[PDB]
Amino acid sequence: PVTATEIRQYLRGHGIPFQDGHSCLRALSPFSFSLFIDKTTGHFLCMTSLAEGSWEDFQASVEGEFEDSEEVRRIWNRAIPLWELPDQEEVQLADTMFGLTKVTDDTLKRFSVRYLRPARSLVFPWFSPGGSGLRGLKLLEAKCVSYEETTIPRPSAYHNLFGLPLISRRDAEVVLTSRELDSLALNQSTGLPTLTLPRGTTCLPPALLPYLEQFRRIVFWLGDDLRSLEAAKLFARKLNPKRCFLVRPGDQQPRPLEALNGGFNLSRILRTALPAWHKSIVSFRQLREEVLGELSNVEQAAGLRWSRFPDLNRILKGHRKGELTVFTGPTGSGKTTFISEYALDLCSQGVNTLWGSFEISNVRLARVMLTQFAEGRLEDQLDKYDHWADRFEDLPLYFMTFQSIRTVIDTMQHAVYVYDICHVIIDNLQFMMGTDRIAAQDYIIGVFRKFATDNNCHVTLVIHPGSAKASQEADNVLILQDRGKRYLQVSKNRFDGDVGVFPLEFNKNSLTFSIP
Amino acid sequence: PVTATEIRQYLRGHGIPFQDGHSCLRALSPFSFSLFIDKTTGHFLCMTSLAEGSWEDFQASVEGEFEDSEEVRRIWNRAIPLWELPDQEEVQLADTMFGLTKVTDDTLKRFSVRYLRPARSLVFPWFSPGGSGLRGLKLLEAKCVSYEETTIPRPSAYHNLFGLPLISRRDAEVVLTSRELDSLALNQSTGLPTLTLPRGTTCLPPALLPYLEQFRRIVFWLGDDLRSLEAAKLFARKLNPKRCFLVRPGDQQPRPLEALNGGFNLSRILRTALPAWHKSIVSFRQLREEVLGELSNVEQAAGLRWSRFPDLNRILKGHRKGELTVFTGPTGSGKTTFISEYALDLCSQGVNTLWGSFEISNVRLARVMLTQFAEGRLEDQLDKYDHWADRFEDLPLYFMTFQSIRTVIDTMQHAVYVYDICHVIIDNLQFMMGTDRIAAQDYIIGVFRKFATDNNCHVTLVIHPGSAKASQEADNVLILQDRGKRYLQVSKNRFDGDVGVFPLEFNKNSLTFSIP
Repeated sequence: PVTATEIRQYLRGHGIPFQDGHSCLRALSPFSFSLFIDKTTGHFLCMTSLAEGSWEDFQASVEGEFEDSEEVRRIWNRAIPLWELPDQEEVQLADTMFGLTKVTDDTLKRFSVRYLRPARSLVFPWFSPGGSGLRGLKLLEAKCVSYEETTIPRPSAYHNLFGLPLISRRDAEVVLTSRELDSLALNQSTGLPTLTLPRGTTCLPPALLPYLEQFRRIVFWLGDDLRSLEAAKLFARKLNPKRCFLVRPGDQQPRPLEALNGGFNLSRILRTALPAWHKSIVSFRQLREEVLGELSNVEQAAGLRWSRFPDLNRILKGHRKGELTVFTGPTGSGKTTFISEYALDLCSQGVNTLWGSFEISNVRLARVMLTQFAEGRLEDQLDKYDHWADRFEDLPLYFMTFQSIRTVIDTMQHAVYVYDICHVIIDNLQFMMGTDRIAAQDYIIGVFRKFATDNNCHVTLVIHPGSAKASQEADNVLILQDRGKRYLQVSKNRFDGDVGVFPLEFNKNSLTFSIP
Repeated sequence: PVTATEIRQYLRGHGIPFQDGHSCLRALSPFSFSLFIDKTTGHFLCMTSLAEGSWEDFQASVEGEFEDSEEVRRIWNRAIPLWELPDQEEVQLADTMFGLTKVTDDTLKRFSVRYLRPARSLVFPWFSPGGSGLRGLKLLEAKCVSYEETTIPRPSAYHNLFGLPLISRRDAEVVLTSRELDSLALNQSTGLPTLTLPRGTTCLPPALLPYLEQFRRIVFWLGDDLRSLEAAKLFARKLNPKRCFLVRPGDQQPRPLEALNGGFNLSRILRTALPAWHKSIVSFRQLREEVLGELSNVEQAAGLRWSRFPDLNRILKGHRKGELTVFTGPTGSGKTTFISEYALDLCSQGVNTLWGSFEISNVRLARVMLTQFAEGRLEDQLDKYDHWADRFEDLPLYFMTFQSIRTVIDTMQHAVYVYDICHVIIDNLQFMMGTDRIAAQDYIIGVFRKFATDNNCHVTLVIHPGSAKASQEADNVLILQDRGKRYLQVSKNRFDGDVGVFPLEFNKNSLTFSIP
């Protein structure tokens, strides 16, 4: 546990003079206040000494690491800056596909944007916080108009704030962008400092929080969809939303790259940044864009559309945030395998899913889930296995290793802060227990409902034999009955009130449910 | 009890200045810190004084031993070092059968590997920690390609770390090997310090723990099977797994001896060592090898295959770790004698089995168990009895001498730490007791499940008259009904969900079950 205050008294234990900042406490570094301790999980980091570790490592640090060296410099040396290209056709072909028609070479020099010839892709260098050599490179390739994201090293390690060296200490405002190209246009005209999230609207690691501590006003601008706005609110929760602002999506509110290209004034958009924090009573002025967006994006009013369950899509109609669903059925039908396909399909579309399987030996679950990704049988394709490992090790996915209700819950709340968890999957609810059975089951399901709404994290529990008391607390139910042909029946839809049932044909060859 | 802290206050009682190491506490020797006290059971040992004993012996030591001399120097004087052999055909024959084709004479001198002519076997000398004369010799013989392990003295006394004098005090990295030959090749190329376990992946006694205290990074490499990796995790539990690493088995990750012979780069394998310690939430990067290994070793996904129960093999499919099974049946059928055959067969394949037979006069159990090992009637073969005594005194096996639930459990937990117990057999559960009977039975069975999962030690209880509450907590059940012809029925398989029943034809002559 951390409990915030216990950090302060431990600092008072050493008498370290500390100041309570927005999120991370600031104090003089014992190894101008360069020592930063996070309010939660206490991952320390010094602006000068550059030492990082856990809170227990910090505890041992007062008593008495990494290099990240890869052949990235070779790729950088084989790429040419865009503003230093004497060619005419090559640059014109580049700006058309990358949407750089209105981009001037002055901003290219400022952000050190480079271009590589072998793959015709952009280069967005990552610099060390201390101003040392390159830490990594992010490459974007356009194919047909679609942008493909691939960076070195793996996406799970990319922790770059594009423009971190550029921003000075005398800057009080910063606007965050989901991409890198839109950041260039925004700084081109407004002139205000700009930064980019590492993997867009996917996750903002706590390690990056100390760098944004100095800024006083933060204006989120993370896309042109209701999904982006919801992600912005979740990201705002980490840094005391009283000091942040939002830019709602809309028809007249495009992305900064599209806003400058389209000719729409962008300083006007930066002026209407409504606060993300409000009292317990609000008026219509802070909801005009949301109702306007909902009335023009009726499809976006629900969650993501599954790419593998057309029949389940027409009944549940989406996968929203904060709603809790309980799934149960007769044993022996692979109910654990079914939820694996459900979460994996959503995970590939940009949802950070946390897996809390119990009594299933999660190392065995990964084999089932990885076979689903290959959409076939991986036993015969053992030769082309390392390829799928790279594809599997880029989706946002985390497992849980092991039993009290409090123990799992604090880790789940810790998981949301540390990895931006937006989905929690738990297989065996009985294993968590460790009229008493009915009373115990009623308590835990109620606890999960408290966690689902408070943290806005979707939870899809699986019940091993259903409970009458669970129906009132839960928002959605899914029942997978048997009659390898099965069918799933839904009898509770909080968002839409629509029920139904469709057959499912399960094939053991590919470990993927299907329906003719 | 020890309770770790009570050791410190006892040292504080004597005012001994001590420092908390990884496992064994270090302090100045009262009889540069040479006094080593284990965190559990406090078996003391001094790097200079060389005095050992129990914690109570240490307690009496502040108030106010062994020689191990055998005719072993004769065997050493009758063996010739391999690097000092002028013969041509003899050495070529040796390296072919022992797989020393790529072994150079330089490493032979460094490790002082000797060869004996009478049996054409290798010699791996054991040196005292104080640099004294030889302590023992380990001999390996190749017959057809198979390696036979036999050492002097008995296996229960062999506590040699091959290369312990070789490693210096200024070494922070060490890699452990399951064999002795593979360690030679690993030091040949990498040059990093290496050590070998006394009896392979079977057991690492706590007496050797003080010698490995100095090293800060330990990289386990104990074979090329899922069994080896599981044994590594159990071994790593003793030495604060935060300071250890693992090398998972795989097709491209062979043993160090085969890795150098096959031409595969071994420094690459040493670079990809993954930590054995991790937070409650882990990603797919620390599971890529395990799922790859499981997908290519489908037989290894289960436990060991019994060599005497083909019918039991097809239903239970293996003997995993951590899982708990309850066995019961009508009395008078020798159900106690049945579990003796079950445990003895697995023990012969390299499983450290602990026996907790209560109310059976364990001296009487040994006669039954020893007759099973001889596979016949020992009364007639009393002349050839001293032979089987030596063969019986090399399998990893320990009995329990006597009643509360806490008393037996602490000994069982102590047994795992002292002898690397991976299997516990208890005969009578009623004797451990010493609606009340139902409530008491539910408590003890639940207590064992806590020990079964936490320590990963397999437990197979025997019930003397079945209990509904046991079914939920237990993973497997075996019922031995009667109709000397019997049959065993299984109705719960946690790992596979497969049930069945097969007849058993028990013969009282050999005390071994059989089936035509």
